[PDB]
Amino acid sequence: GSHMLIIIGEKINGTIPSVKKAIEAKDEKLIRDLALRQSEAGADYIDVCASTSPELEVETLQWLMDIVQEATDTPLCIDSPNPRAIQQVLLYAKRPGLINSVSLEGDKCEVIFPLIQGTSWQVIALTCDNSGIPQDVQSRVEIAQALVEKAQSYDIAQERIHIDPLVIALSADNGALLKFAEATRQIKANYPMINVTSGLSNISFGMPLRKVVNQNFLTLAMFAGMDSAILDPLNRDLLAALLATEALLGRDKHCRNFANAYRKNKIGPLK
Amino acid sequence: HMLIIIGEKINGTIPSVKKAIEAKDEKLIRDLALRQEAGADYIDVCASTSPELEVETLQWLMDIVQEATDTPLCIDSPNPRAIQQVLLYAKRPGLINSVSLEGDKCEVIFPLIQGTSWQVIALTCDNSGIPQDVQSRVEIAQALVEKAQSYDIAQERIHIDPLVIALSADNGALLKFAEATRQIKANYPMINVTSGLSNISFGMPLRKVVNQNFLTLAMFAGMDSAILDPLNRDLLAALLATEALLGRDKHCRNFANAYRKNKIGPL
Ligand SMILES: CN1c2c(nc(N)[nH]c2=O)NC[C@@H]1CNc1ccc(C(=O)N[C@@H](CCC(=O)O)C(=O)O)cc1
Ligand SMILES: CN1c2c(nc(N)[nH]c2=O)NC[C@@H]1CNc1ccc(C(=O)N[C@@H](CCC(=O)O)C(=O)O)cc1
Repeated sequence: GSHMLIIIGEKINGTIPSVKKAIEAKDEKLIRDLALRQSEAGADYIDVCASTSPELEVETLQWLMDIVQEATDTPLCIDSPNPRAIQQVLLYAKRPGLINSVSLEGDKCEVIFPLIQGTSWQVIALTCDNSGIPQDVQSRVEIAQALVEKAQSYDIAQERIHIDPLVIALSADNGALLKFAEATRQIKANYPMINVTSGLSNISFGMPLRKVVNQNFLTLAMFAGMDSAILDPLNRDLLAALLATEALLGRDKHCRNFANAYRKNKIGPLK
Repeated sequence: HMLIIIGEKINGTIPSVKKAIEAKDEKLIRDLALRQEAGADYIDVCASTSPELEVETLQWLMDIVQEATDTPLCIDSPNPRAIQQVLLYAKRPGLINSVSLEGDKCEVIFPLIQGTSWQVIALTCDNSGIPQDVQSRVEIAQALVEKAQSYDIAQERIHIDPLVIALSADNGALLKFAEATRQIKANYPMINVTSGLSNISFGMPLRKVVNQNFLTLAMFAGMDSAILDPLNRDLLAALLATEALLGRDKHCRNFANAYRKNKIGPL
């Protein structure tokens, strides 16, 4: 039961020097422009990540959430490695979006799951635990099962969950995409209504022409069954690959979306 | 295994090549042969002239190509008699492009190659034309392999081309390509499956973008060889990145070496 890839726009992230500077400077215009441009490029969710010191995170996420929601109604994806921070900002969202993320580490599921029980929030769940990020397929598939079982005990349906198998660098494991595809097959076999999600950038660390590698990884992971991804939709070459691959996978009737993005100059040479 | 690359550029349909043929421009043909350095395993040669000029044209292109490179020839003609008349001009065995169940293509070509090391591209079509489903193509592939085995031609010498059709004509074109490839290689694990890239993107804009993403998807689906333009640097980067992503480039070295030599990446 296939569907277009769900795009989580990654650009409002304080690890990016220009955004860290905008947060320090309180430059709303930059954040507003990234929210709007990503929405216009087709993002389904706008990721927001403070990447500041811990005791500034909550107030910075609230500031980012305010600016994004003034500019656009595209729902938020709240990105924090600190579940307490997510808890403290969830009420600032005007509508339900995505929480990024829970995992089996520490008390992430004990904090976040009661937080979204009975709501329409969706959640990204990473296949990692207190021992770290496993490289092998079996361990990640077992973590996903445990996460889905813990979510079920708060009445969170599989359709609300996006499992992120945390693909590692191809230079660290040349089987990284093969394992990604095999974990995706096994997870979806167990849970046919679940989503599988990934970032695009980790795969190319340690290789030249990262943008080339990331774009080929996207195409392969889409064919392997990826449902959502955290990516940069302002990258015109990546967007042309995404839309060509949607048409090649039979998901763009009469190739109309591809033809329209070309006609509007969203992809191809900048006119 | 790494994808087998049949370099497509020496084809008289391309106006610069047509003109070089008419001028006897040797340098232009040698240069395409030698540059297709880019990794080609076979150099396609296709005259694309009138019927009565094709044999002498092919002999000229084969002569000039083999002066430039020892990379073997892929002799591309729709006329099996032309292939018969030029096979002896090759200095070493290569690929014949192509046979199919149409007319007498198998009956002319297979006796010439029986007991030799020549390989052959075999298209899934017959006298009624290009087939109208996946099943028909898989059944034609089975008939081609059986005809070939009656001349002692092993499956590893055959590259079955399932003749992918334009995505704008049928939005399932790649889904069906991948299904036929999976079924053919299930029946015959030692056979190769091959394709051209360009047909898929007919009637769409940004055809090079569509061709490149079709390459990456078809490689994951199991394609073994492809006739393509390996002088297109963006296509070669995608081809090499996809080889590394499919676990076929140990420590991503071929990719890193191609970047370090400026074979891919900004000029
Ligand atoms: C680890 N990634 C990740 C995640 N969240 C989850 N669940 N999974 C993930 O893999 N959150 C953080 C990051 C995804 N976000 C980002 C954000 C920006 C860039 C980045 O490098 N941006 C550059 C280059 C963009 C491009 O290549 O087009 C930029 O200049 O904005 C990478 C990842
Ligand atoms: C039908 N294609 C084909 C085949 N043989 C078989 N077995 N299968 C096939 O699909 N032989 C002919 C052709 C492949 N040959 C070619 C040769 C050149 C171009 C061509 O359009 N070349 C342009 C564009 C190059 C590019 O996109 O990089 C050129 O300028 O060279 C297309 C197909």
